Amino acid sequence: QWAIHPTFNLKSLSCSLEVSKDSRTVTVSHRPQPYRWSCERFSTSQVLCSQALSKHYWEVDTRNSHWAVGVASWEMSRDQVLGRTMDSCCVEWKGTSQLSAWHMVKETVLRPGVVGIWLNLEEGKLAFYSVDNQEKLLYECTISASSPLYPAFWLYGLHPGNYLIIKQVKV
Amino acid sequence: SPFKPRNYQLELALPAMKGKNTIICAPTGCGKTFVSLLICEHHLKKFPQGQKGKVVFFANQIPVYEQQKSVFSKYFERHGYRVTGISGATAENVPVEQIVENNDIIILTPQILVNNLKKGTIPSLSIFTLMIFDECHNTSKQHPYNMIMFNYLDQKLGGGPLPQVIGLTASVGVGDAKNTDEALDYICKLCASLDASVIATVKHNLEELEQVVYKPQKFFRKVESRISDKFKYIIAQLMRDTESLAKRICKDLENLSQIQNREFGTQKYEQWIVTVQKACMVFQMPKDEESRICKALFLYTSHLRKYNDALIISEHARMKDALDYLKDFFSNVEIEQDLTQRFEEKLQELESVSRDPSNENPKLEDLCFILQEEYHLNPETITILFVKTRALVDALKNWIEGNPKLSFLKPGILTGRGKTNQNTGMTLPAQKCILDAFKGDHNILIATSVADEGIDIAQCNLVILYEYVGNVIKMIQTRGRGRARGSKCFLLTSNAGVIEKEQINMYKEKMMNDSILRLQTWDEAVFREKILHIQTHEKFIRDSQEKENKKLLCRKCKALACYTADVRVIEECHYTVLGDAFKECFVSRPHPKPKKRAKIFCARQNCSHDWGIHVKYKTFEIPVIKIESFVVEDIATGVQTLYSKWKDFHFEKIPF
RNA sequence: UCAGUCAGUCAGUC
RNA sequence: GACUGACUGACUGA
Ligand SMILES: Nc1ncnc2c1ncn2[C@@H]1O[C@H](COP(=O)(O)OP(=O)(O)O)[C@@H](O)[C@H]1O
Ligand code: ALF
Ligand SMILES: [Mg+2]
Ligand SMILES: [Zn+2]
Repeated sequence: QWAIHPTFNLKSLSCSLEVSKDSRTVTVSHRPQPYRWSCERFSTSQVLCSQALSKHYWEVDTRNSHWAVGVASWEMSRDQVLGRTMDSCCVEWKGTSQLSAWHMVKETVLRPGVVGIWLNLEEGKLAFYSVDNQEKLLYECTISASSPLYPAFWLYGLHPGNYLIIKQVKV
Repeated sequence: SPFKPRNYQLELALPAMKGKNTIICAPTGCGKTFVSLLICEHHLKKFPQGQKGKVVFFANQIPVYEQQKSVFSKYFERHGYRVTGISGATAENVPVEQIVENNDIIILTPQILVNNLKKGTIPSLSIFTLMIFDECHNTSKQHPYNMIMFNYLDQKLGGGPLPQVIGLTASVGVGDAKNTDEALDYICKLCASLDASVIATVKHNLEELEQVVYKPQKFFRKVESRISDKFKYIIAQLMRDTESLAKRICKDLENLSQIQNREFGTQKYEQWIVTVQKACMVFQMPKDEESRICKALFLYTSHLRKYNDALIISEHARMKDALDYLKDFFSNVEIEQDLTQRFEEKLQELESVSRDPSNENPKLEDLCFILQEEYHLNPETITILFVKTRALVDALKNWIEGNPKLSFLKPGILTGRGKTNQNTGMTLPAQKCILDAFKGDHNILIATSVADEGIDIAQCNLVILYEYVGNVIKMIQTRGRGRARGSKCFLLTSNAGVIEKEQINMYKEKMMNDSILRLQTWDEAVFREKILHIQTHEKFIRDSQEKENKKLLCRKCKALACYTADVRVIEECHYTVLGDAFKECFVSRPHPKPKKRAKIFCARQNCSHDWGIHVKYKTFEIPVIKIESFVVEDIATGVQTLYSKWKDFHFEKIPF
């Protein structure tokens, strides 16, 4: 009911990463893709959505390596890594096959699955849910940033052919 | 002691425990050093009471020598056998004749053994009773390993006891082979060189060898060159201006050199410029007017070449480095003021473009991207970064130190002992300090070639090659640095030719690992017969294959420096001149640039070219010279030729 | 067959 | 720590 469909923007796309015409598929290119040089570009294999959010839930499927999904806002610096600077709250799948959460630049460790983000700044509540065959509960915390928040993603860029896409389930 | 030998390690020693000269081949990361230890321990215990046996271990690179020496010392400390080492670093070494006899296990760097053999302090190689070579692949051509083996073979074929010979290698190499037959040709010739008889490789226990040893994956990164570069445009225009000035004064510049279709950024252009230097320098006239011509051509060519070197350095490093190179040359270093103005005319534009970040060198940007992603993936990793030349080591060190993006990295250096072209490398305690530090705070190593052939820095998860290529032997040794499992190698380059070369090298490696499986099926005595044939033939070939007052002028201003009949070599290496006239033919700098002793410089204020330096011998300090700075002209005839090193030139040498 | 860069190694004088 | 000499291999090019 409160579900929305965020759409990747070409605004922040990283050179290495690539996007599809439908603008709901994000993958890693086989070769670098030229793009305009600006301080806006991440310079790291990450991406930021454009649906500015100031009751929003969205589901990203992680089937088809290492992925980070989260929420960050426009203040975040491009060169810093997603989830490790202050403004950004993310869930990452480490390289040691463990699932960890980075909130308020604090490490917090905790089997993978397709995951969502559910945010309501109306009470300053941020929640993740890993939904596959069952409504499993993942790490949930409290965090409020003054600026409106954007969905965000990080996809391991050295290994071609891993893609992350967005699923708009319906009531 | 606590090490428990693995199965294949026991398998790889039997052919050598039996006493046959052998060659041991296994992938990188196998326990070759441990295997050598087992062979040596079993060979040492065999001798009966009253007779003891010496073992020798060679190793051609100093860091490798220290690592191997330490391993041997620790292992045989308990048993009580006494190990030692002789190298170039040892100072006022006690007589080698005595040190060899005192100690049982001797670790050398082979050029020492060749020195002593030729001098006559060690009479005959019969003293030793085991030789171990840590790169069997180097024994060929005229490498010092092969000169030791030449002496050995000459002793055996003609007409005492002769020592066993082992070799360890991870890749025997294919030489110039194009098909499997040529590979077999080369491999058999290698085996013949060191009196081989058996090649031993893991066959029975291959299943285990796969689980413990990990083959790192390989990847290729091709980088787009810049769409448009301002630095290249400006410097090339300057080069063309200088080239036109060069064109004017001499009637013909193109004829002097056959090289054609020159491009500004290549090495071909460097060859052209140098050949033009060395051709103009020999132009002669029938005799003061041409001095201006020679001086002018010297200056135009020199500055042209220096701009060329700037362009190359700019290609492989950050632009600031090239600008620094040029600025330093002009600071240090008539026509000169003309070209000084011509550079200062544009210098502000170069400074502007240097600091605009959007023109950052794309290769270095890719290096930053790859390092950042890899270190983000696994926070605990250690990287080795291989670079061709020594200048690039310092450039990359600066780049890592002051880049905001790559904070995690904490670099270290590693180069070779010798000091060359105004850069001086590490000393042995420094190398030991770096390597033991990796055992720590450092997280990335910057190496030249010396860190191949087994540095054994465990827990490496990333090898990065910065336009590094070579014959397949080098590829295997370089890709094998990453001892830790999960490791990767990235070949990072901009030229498509290099990307092609690495693919053909991988194919060559597959061909080699086939042509060494083939050679294991022959009978056990056909090998010995054909090896003896090759040895004898090559011995015949090698044995029979061997059996005044010229004026010296200045390379730049052509003034009568000295005469050959007034140069007396001192102690057979330093060269010096005598006489009051020569003391008037140069003017020592009152405060020399290094200061750290005074240099020499041409007497005239017109010309200031590096004649030599001043050094102190016993009571009296003498002036020494470098032949690179003179031109020889015959006393009667007018002939002129250029000698890069003293050895080519032949005069009536007379001791001091 | 001749050239030019590069990287390793040894010797001698301070 | 910096000075001068030799040795070897690899990569280019003509
Ligand atoms: N029996 C063993 N058990 C565990 N590790 C071993 C054993 N033998 C050797 N190694 C490890 O293998 C490493 C690499 O061996 P090394 O001889 O350097 O390979 P290479 O053939 O490249 O020289 C050594 O540092 C050693 O620590
Ligand atoms: F002997 Al190795 F890597 F081949 F140390
Ligand atoms: Mg080894
Ligand atoms: Zn002069």
